[PDB]
Amino acid sequence: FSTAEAAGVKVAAQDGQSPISDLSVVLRGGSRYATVPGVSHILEKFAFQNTVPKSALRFVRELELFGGKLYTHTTREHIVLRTQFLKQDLPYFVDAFANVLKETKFQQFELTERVAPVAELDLLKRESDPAFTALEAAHEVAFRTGLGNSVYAQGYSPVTLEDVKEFARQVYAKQNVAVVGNNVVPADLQQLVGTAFADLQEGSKVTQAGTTTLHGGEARVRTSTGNALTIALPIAEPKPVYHALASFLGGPASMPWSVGASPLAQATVGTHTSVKATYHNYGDAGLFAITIKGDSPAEISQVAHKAVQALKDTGAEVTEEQAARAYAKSKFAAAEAFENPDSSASVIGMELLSGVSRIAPENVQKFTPAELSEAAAQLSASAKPVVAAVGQVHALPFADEL
Amino acid sequence: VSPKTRTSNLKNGLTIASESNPLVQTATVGVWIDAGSRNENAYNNGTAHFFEHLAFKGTDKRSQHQLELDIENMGGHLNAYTSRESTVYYAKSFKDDVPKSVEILADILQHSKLAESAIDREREVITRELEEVNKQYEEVVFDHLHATAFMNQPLGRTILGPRENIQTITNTELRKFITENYTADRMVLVGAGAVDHDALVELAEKYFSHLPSSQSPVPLGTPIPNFVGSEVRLRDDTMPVAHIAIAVEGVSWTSEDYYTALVAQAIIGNYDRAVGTSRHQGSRLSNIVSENNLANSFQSFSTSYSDTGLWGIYLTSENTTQIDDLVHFTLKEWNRLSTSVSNLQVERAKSQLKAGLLLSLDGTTYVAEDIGRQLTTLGRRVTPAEVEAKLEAVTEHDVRAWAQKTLYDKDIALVGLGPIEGLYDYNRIRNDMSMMRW
Amino acid sequence: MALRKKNSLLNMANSYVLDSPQPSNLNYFWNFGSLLALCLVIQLATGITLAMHYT
Amino acid sequence: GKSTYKIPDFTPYLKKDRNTDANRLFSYFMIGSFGMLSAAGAKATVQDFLSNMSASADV
Amino acid sequence: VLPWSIGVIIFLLLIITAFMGYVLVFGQMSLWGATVICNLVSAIPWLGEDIVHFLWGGFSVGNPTLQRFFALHYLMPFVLAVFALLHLIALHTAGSSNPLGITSNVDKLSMHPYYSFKDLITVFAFLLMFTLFVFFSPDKLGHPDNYIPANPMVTPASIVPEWYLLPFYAILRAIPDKLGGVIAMVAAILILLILPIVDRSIIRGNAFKPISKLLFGFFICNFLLLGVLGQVHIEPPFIVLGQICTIFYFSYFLILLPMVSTIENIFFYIGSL
Amino acid sequence: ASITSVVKTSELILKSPLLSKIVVPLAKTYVKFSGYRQLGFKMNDLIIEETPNMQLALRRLPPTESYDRVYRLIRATQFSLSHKLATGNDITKPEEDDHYLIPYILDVEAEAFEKDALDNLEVV
Amino acid sequence: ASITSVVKTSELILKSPLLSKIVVPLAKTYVKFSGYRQLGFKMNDLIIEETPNMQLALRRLPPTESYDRVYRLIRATQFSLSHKLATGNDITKPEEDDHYLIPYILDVEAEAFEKDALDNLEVV
Ligand code: HEC
Ligand code: HEC
Ligand SMILES: CCCCCCCCCCCCO[C@@H]1O[C@H](CO)[C@@H](O[C@H]2O[C@H](CO)[C@@H](O)[C@H](O)[C@H]2O)[C@H](O)[C@H]1O
Ligand SMILES: CCCCCCCCCCCCO[C@@H]1O[C@H](CO)[C@@H](O[C@H]2O[C@H](CO)[C@@H](O)[C@H](O)[C@H]2O)[C@H](O)[C@H]1O
Repeated sequence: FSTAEAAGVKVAAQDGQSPISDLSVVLRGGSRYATVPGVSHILEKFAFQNTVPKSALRFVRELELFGGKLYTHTTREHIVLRTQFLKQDLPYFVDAFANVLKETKFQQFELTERVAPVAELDLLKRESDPAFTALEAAHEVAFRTGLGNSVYAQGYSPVTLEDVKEFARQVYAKQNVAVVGNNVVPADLQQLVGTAFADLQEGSKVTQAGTTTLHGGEARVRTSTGNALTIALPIAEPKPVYHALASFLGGPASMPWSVGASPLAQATVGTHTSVKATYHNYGDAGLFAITIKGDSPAEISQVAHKAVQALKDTGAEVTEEQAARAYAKSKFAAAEAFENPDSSASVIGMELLSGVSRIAPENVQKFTPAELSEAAAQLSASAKPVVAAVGQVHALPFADEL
Repeated sequence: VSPKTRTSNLKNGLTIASESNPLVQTATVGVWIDAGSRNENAYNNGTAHFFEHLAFKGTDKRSQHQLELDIENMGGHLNAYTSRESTVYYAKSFKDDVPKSVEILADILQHSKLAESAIDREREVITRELEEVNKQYEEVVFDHLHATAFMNQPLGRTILGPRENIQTITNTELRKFITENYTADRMVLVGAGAVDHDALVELAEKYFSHLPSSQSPVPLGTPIPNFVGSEVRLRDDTMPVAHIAIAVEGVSWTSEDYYTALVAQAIIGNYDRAVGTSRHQGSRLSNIVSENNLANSFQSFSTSYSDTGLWGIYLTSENTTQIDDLVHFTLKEWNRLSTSVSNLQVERAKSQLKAGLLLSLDGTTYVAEDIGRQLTTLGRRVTPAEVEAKLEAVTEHDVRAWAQKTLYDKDIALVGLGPIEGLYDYNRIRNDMSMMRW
Repeated sequence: MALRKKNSLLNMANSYVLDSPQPSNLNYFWNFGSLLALCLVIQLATGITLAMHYT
Repeated sequence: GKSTYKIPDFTPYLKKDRNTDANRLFSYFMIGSFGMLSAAGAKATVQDFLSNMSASADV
Repeated sequence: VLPWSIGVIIFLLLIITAFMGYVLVFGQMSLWGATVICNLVSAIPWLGEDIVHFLWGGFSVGNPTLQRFFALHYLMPFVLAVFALLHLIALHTAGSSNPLGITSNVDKLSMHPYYSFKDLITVFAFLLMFTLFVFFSPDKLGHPDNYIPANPMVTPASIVPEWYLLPFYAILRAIPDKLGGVIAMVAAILILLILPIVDRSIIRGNAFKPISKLLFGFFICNFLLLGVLGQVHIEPPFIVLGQICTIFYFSYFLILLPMVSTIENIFFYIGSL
Repeated sequence: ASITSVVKTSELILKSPLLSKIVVPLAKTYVKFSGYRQLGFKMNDLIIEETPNMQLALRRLPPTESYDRVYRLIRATQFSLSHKLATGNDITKPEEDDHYLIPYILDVEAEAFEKDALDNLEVV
Repeated sequence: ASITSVVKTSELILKSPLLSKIVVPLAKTYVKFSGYRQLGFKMNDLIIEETPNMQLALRRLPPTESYDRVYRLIRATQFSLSHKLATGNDITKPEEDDHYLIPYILDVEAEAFEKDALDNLEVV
């Protein structure tokens, strides 16, 4: 991805050999920047509504003539708006993104009838998975605000049209916009972005109101629709070793109808439970999480004990074999993330909008058994462990039990 | 313009097909087999699915545990699925982990233990799978749909097989199945992503050279299905959403009408209330359904097999007092493919498909699945230029002619699941397959 | 929504002669109702006609 | 008795040639014949009946 | 639109019912009216004459005609009552309109007791008018010729319909052609069916539309003039006047209402800016 | 007729100097003789609402505007049934006769008419 | 007549030795000739349910009993329309003809009749 600049907008493109181009606008407008709770989810869902040049309806009917597709999502860091189309139709898509950023009519009826209902269905679909709820709850405990803000709009805290219009006034600005083109000729994109995004405000860099503070604790989301438990450990200094540790501890199986050879996978034997270690770098803090879902609260509890033991055991000693297995699993994970268009866009988006140069999958560091065990030891000896339980919360573990 | 799909054979008759992409760092190699549940009889129905479980239960060299470790150490993953007509076993890995993955695949396919102890263990696992598919409503609906459309025929059997068979599958019949079916002339070794074709051909000569050939080598994608218009109702008043499928007999992979059926399907298209754009879609049925809140979703499908297909729509709705309207409106939109469609709808649908067929291929596993599917159903990979020409040849006249012979006044297979009290009886549904005004 | 259900007049017809939900096991002795309606129609048509010629 | 994917036996009733045009055509011939006689009977009924209104034999 | 359209058919049934009832007296007006009105059917091309003989049940209006009109006059009021009930059932979806032309959904009253007791006032007003005609002037609205027994030989001085059919008779006389005249006469009733289309106003009703109110006044008075011209002799200068009034009748539907309603739309918008 | 039609034609007239010079004073007198202000209505209260489009535009009014419309209709209905006219503050002054609904219905209709156009698009 | 009535009178007969000796064999043959078991019904499936009391008792059936009742009625309706009888396992055997509903309706009626009595109480 050749990084350049066109009329104050950072543009990154990589030409390829396919008939399919993906153009993604990455906005510095994720939930950690949200002025009011849920506004970044709402702004994402307000993309490709009525603009002054072109109605939502006309856009959709024309996008069907090109056979393009539209994908949007909100993270804690970004809003990503992606379009997938045939190579030749690039000018249309550039101009459509320009209309969205310059000329969205944020009309109250769109919010009431179109945007808000869809944002609510989006959330209900995600929450069908109790593990999603558990990991969301864990971020809320760990960070409180900023990273602790909910990503998604909730019913209890309503976003108004003034809220969304204000946030968009900050976000839709040259300083907060990056364009990423997969299988787009880089010289052609610079020319088009340079003409289309010339009239966009400059604005200023959107910032997190307040510094990231870490806290420990418990969250107990009582649902009737499945059981899960996250054990998170807030990290004050995000380091690349936690990727290797997440992949080492593992949890998912690498083979059908198997349990797996990872420590966390081996913790689930004899139970219909699944487990997954994940590490989330957010630049200035991180979260290392182990999430366990299952149907039985008794089995979840049983696994959760084994899971914390596994982390402590890792803090003791890692073998050379296990350290190499971690390097392999981690290189692979980095590669497939850079391939998946959703994650790809946000990776280069971070590079463009911040200045965190992307780590190529071929440059993923090999961590020795010493470095891995040291990282696991710091986690086992954290002053601020977080636990989010979801489901039959009366029967799930507590932080002081673990 | 995508890189060329290279294709080679071995001596035994194994096809090797590859499409390299120097932009990615991962590779998907795997084996596509022209064999699946359809190859069983009634006594060993469930064998193919049973084997898929045992393939990962240990080989003559590596034990179950060694297998697990070997794959974990590769870094990537292995995956498998058995359908009615097709079995796949693939391995996604890193670029330089391709020789390991080919070796593991060749091992689990040719040299599996199938130990009585593991047969006995999986026999419970698979028994439990019978009582948990129950939750996957779409799958429940489509499995009953095949059962009824192809009543007492091979395509009508499920993949899991009956409970009774699961209890009586022996290692002998497992062995017999994979010896008769997993032959070189029925198999394609596929690589997509960061693979060299010539490297993959060498790996095939190293691992898959001692594969048995079948006595009578037919071409890839070689097959008599007699559709039964019929209905299955699984009423469940406790469910909040009704799931309904309606299908007619569709087209096979090699039908002359294959593209005509795709264009017809695209005229009705899909709808989902949870997607933002769906309220704006051009499809007439989409507009009727969205304006009236008749459904949560619908998905048109055109499923093909070697000698038949099912073409139809799958609907989900919470509007339980207006199911009659939902079905009424849907069938009347089908009627118009026979009576009313013009260049307006046909050209719109063609435009949407010309991109759609190419868009779908957006990662190495999708590319591999495309190469594998096409090679095992058509015997060749169809280039985008040929596909563009086949689509361009579809006219409004072709769509009308096809609909009048396939849809108009034809028997349907109908499956309803959930609160379907308001779905009328077979006759009134089937009467909507024609228009008295035409 | 289907016209036969939407339009109030058509809906009254619909509710009696088309969508009307019936037990699925009525035997032929449930057919006298419609025969009585037929006799009543025949009597009306023939009766009105005889009235055109009767003094 | 238990599996709902095992369709009950319909062989006593299923026609082997069910998807053929000849099969449909036959049943439409029956429906059509019935419509034909109903049309011819209606015409005869209406013509004979309404003729009562034409000038009577005494006129 | 549906209660209105059914209404137009109720009005046609009433015309036929009352026409046939008038024949049953079998006085001179009964016979001669039946003769000339039934002869209009002879205008239907090709089969017209055959249809007339079929209606009459013979070669002229006589006993067969009288007996069949009795049977039909008995029946038609039942048909009329059914259609009257249908137009009400159709109306019940929207409810009654109101003299402001706005929604009433905001402020409803029970039909009883308020409209029940209000209907009593006009019932008693009606009964007073009824009483004055029935008891004190029973013959004022009638034609003396109907007290002469029907005589097919002697033709009365002037054969006119009952007063309520006179405007349609004037419209028929205005067109010189027989078939033309019949078409125009029927069109004068069926043209009511296009009001929903030709009225282009964004506002329902005339309470607030000064120009439409004036045009309505002229239309109503022209319909009364047509009525009067239906009973004059076919002589100058009433021949030309009949034609002008007929033109005005049709041009209300076809020209003036579409023009006036379009202009008032513009005046409401600009006038309130 | 559509509000769209009415609004477009009115704009053509207001543009032409000659046309406006002769039409605008007539329209003002027309409205004075109309006399809907004497029942405390605003012009837009009189537009026919029993239409899918108009129902949608009414739903999109801000709650305040909506509540006040309900009051005007009820008050006018009460004057009508009493055979009285508005007096004093109930009379709508020309400055209060604002087109509160026109923007809503024009947007509803814009979409409805775009939908009809796009349902007839022909790939070239 | 009320289920309560029927049940009380039956209990009077079953108490009297003489009465039971002559009535019980008749009742058994009556039921054999009745032939509801040949349609796979249980006796209680035939009780009239379009009464408030019976609606209440049916709502109080345990879900399993309720689901099975629905199946018996549907199956019997299909035999009726086909003019076939039950065969094999579909025939209700005398041991399966259990009074599943009687306890529920007797409780519903108990309360309904107590209510009527107490609505007519007179302080003495
Ligand atoms: C006028 C409309 C008319 C209607 C409607 C009518 N009828 Fe008649 N009916 C007549 C006339 C006229 C006669 C006498 C002429 C005759 O006997 O045929 C008559 C005669 C009869 C007779 C004696 C028949 C004879 O000649 O032996 C019977 C019985 C009878 N009607 C029964 C009925 C029944 C039952 C109905 C409806 C339920 C009915 N009618 C409806 C006009 C009518
Ligand atoms: C040509 C049209 C027409 C004719 C003729 C007609 N109606 Fe109406 N009628 C209507 C319409 C339209 C309405 C709805 C008017 C409204 O409330 O705004 C109506 C409403 C009514 C109502 C409701 C109360 C009212 O006066 O608004 C009654 C009662 C009524 N009609 C009775 C009859 C009867 C009885 C006849 C003749 C026997 C009849 N109508 C003939 C068109 C007609
Ligand atoms: C028999 C000849 C055909 C003409 C019809 C007979 C005329 C009698 C009709 C008027 C009597 C009122 O008829 C009444 O109408 C409404 C709607 O139409 C029906 O209402 C029924 O159907 C509608 C939809 O079909 C549902 O909203 C409703 O929940 C259901 O109860 C009543 O069940 C019926 O009793
Ligand atoms: C909208 C419907 C169309 C209008 C309907 C037309 C109404 C009546 C027109 C024909 C009535 C008289 O038409 C006449 O019918 C009678 C039978 O009824 C026929 O008469 C024929 O059959 C009768 C018995 O069936 C015999 O007595 C007679 O000897 C023989 O000629 C005539 O051949 C025909 O000319």
